[PDB]
Amino acid sequence: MRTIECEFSHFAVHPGHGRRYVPFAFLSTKPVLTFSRPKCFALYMRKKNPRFIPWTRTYRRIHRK
Amino acid sequence: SHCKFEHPRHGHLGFLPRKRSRQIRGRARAFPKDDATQKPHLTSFMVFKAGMTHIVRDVDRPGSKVNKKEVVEPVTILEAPPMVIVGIVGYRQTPVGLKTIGTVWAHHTSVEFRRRYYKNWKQSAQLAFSRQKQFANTKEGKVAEARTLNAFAKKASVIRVIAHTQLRKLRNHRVGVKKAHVQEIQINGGNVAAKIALAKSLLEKEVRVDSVFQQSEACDVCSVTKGHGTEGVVKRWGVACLPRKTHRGLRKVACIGAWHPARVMYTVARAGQHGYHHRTQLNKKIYQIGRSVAVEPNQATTTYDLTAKTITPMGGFVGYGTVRNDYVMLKGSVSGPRRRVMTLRRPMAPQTSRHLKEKIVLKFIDTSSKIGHGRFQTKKEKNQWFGPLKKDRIRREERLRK
Amino acid sequence: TRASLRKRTGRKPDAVSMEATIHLSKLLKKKTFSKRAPLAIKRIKAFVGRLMKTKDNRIDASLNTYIWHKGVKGVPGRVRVLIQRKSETTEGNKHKHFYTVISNVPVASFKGLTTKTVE
RNA sequence: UACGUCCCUCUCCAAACGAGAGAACAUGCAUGGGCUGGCAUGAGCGGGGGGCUCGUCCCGAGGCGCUGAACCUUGAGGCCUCAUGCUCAGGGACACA
RNA sequence: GUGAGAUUGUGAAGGGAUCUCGCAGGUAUCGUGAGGGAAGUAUGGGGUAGUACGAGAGGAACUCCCAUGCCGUGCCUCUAGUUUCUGGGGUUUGUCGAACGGCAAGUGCCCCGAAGCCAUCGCACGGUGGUUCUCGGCUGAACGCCUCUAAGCCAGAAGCCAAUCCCAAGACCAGAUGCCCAC
RNA sequence: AAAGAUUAUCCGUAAGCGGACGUGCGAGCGGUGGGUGUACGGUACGCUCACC
RNA sequence: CGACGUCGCUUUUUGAUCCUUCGAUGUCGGCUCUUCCUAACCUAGCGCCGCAGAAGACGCUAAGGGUUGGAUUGUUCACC
RNA sequence: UAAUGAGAUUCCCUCUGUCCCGAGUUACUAUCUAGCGAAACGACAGUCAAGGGAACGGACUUGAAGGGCUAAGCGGGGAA
RNA sequence: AGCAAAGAUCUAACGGAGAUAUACUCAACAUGCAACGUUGGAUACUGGAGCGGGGAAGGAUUUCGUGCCAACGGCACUCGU
Ligand SMILES: [Mg+2]
Ligand SMILES: [Mg+2]
Ligand SMILES: [Mg+2]
Ligand SMILES: [Mg+2]
Ligand SMILES: [Mg+2]
Ligand SMILES: [Mg+2]
Repeated sequence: MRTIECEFSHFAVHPGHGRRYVPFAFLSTKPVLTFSRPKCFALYMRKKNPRFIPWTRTYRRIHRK
Repeated sequence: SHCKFEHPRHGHLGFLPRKRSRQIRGRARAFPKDDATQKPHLTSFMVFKAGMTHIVRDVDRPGSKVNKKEVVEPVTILEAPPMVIVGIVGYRQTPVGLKTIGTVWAHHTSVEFRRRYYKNWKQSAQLAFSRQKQFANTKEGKVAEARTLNAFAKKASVIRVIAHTQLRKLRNHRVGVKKAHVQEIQINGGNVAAKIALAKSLLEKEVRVDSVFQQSEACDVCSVTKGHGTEGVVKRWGVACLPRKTHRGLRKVACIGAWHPARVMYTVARAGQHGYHHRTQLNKKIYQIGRSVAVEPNQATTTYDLTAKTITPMGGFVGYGTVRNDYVMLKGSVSGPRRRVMTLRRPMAPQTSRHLKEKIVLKFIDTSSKIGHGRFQTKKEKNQWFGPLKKDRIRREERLRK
Repeated sequence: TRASLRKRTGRKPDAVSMEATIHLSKLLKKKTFSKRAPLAIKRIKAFVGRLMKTKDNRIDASLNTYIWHKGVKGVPGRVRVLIQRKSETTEGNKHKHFYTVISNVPVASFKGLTTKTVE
């Protein structure tokens, strides 16, 4: 298949691993959002930015490189 | 008075008695029907369960909604070191049954074969197969070998060979047994003179799993269920649990019978042993007969997925270790926990349905971790997410300091 | 094998003393909270008892204080512990009596510590 | 008489207790290392709303840096022999009028 | 005959007779399979086909694929659930003088959480032969023709019986075997 | 269940037919011993003790 | 299909009785769970029709398997 | 008839393991040991099918089973 | 059957007959276990509507020291109303 990357943390979501999700306010480009953990979906529900969480790829590309 | 509404009864009544298995190993109670027009070949092989994982493959099924589309199927990994043949038995038909004529032995038996005869091998005299070894090459014993080989050719209709799992090539730390698992494998194909010549030729020689099965076939898996102790009626039989305000308890069967017949029946569900039962579970499609890591350092690599990786996941199969030998990979689940010996036997079902004739090509084998959530497929991918960490930058500081 | 290719000397003397870490979390996992410090004394008496081949094991209040210093359910994950084997027999016994006095070694970090014989 | 079996000891595919699978100087057990995962950046030290003192120096939640740090990781029982410790003629009972 | 015991109601060392049974098996593995159990059952779609049939209105079916409901046996890769790994952290009140480390609140509470267990809340699998009922027939008389029946045959139900499947020699297996002993 | 079921080595089929250590010293089929490579790591195959 | 008649089967109704129990057989309906029976609603084969097809009436062999979710009612029943 | 009610009833909102449909964890039991140690109950006892019988037998008639002894359950019988 | 409410005990030294109790050719584990009191130490609890300190009613020597363990204190006791 293909390796989707997570919406919150941009982890690697290899086939048969994550859990996809589609909200009522859906984007035309990303209708369905792929998540790798429940911890990724939990920080998506409380509406945290992907940056300011130190273990996501958004943080590690703006602070540490 | 009749039962007011109808449900189908709980539990298949043909798997009674639901008592513990008499032996831990899978044992075939019936081999496939002997086609004497075929070529002589073995019919079963013992493998050990080594966790499970999932794959990705595209589907050739014309008419289906998933035709030429990729599915994710769960597969179970079963490690298969080769079995060494040590004997040849032969059985003759009687109106009572099927009587054993005799057994020849191999003239050379393994330490772990004749370990099966001892409850304590290391604190023993270890002199089993020691007078048979020296009588077999006397004048009278070379006669008696050929005496009972001829008695196979006269009386036997069923020729079987005796193999054992060869556990020292299974370099596994958690399968703690050191004596070998012994079973009989039936020869099917040809006449009895053509079976014995295949039984003589592979005697004191190891037989490998890809000489018994092919890559995209099915098989039966005789195996013993994972044990769960004494369980009550809701866990064991699947009865409905009673309403919350019930006195003395919920997880019970309310009525265990009428006034008359004034006895409890065998059909009424009761509590007792759940698990550790023998099951045969036909039509387990095989997807990959693997090859040892000494031959193949790249086992899970596909044509369509060129990542150089083995079948063993990151951090090993949980509770098992590493698959160090040949392996078969079957679609779905097999009855039993990891580390348990299981018997792959050739099918008795007609293998003519179009689901079972289907040739399998894979596209992906999940080699991610089974501890936690699997995220990386190789350790090369975790060293590219994570750069040099702290423990790496002080190991690189000791390596410059020397 | 590997146990045959060992550089095995005779017995160690009757007064030997060694330091060892005992990972206590592997012995106290899902035990009831009101007895994790009572039966962590027993898991130390059994640890050094099948190690020094003794039935008399003495806890030597530095060690009793250490496994109880966080209450009955806050037993630490590890203790670095000092075994000392001795010999003292009541006059008239047909067999020789060994005892073990186990005490605390404070280390402040349990990483990189293996079993060593002291004195 | 011997082969042996069983108990005690160890392991957990088994398990209410028995029984079972095993092992019995064996990477067997113990601790450590590495892996694998979990959480989410440790103690300590150093350079922001405002507010004291006589440009400077102190009080101040928070923040930033060392720091994907610190800790935990098999244990009713994850992985690797990756290193070292520990064993020093295993002990009892039957087999045996 | 040879070994081993006992003759215990009134003191003791002796040794007569008599009675009781011991005098051959033990241990370990691979199988047999009588007998008993017993299971899978339904549905929709595709096309066949807008065809057969019919004035038109209307309107089929089998092979053959694809799925699914109910049930059954498992399983834990995924997803979901569960956490006394009180694992890591966060937070409140009290309390060790403060930080540190914690602790108390029958697991303080909140978030994430391995492993294990587990859900039609996920996943995998669920197969052969005959006998013969209804019945339709074939030859064929009784009854010089006729007739499925009287003799005899054919085909044949989700029934019934076996195969597979589960337990299995109090089904007492001179079934086979490894090693000791005893003849 | 074997076929002397009347004495006695087996093999293979009934008519046939293959050979079977010779006399304490020998030999033969053999279980375990010393040194320089072969088949799918360590077990086999080359070149002192029992039995005939 | 079948009046007038007539011969009967059934013991899931009720009446009639008073045999057993009053030094006690716990007296309804749900819920649960298993099994049985056939007078067969669905499913397997069928015959026959005032059976063209489609739906269906009647019958035969068969009880192997299946036979629900609800509103009201304490309800069996009833009723949507 | 406002206010009041551990009063009787009905609907709606929120709410949820009441349910679909169950699963998993905890403390305490059960369970195993050490010490201690009862009661209810007890004609005798205790495997069934049919027949008959005071017309629902553990014992009688004819059949069908049944080697002995145990541990944990369990609620069909003992018209317990 | 049970002796399952009222969180809970651990440690060392002494005391005590209550031990460290062994027919050989045995180094110890695998052949004397369990349980008692006191002081020290650790850990808890009650939490001032207290398992705190005094009175009535009721009891009438249960008070106190010293000995002591037959029976009693439903387990135990070297302790004891
Ligand atoms: Mg288990
Ligand atoms: Mg049968
Ligand atoms: Mg009032
Ligand atoms: Mg109790
Ligand atoms: Mg308090
Ligand atoms: Mg008492």
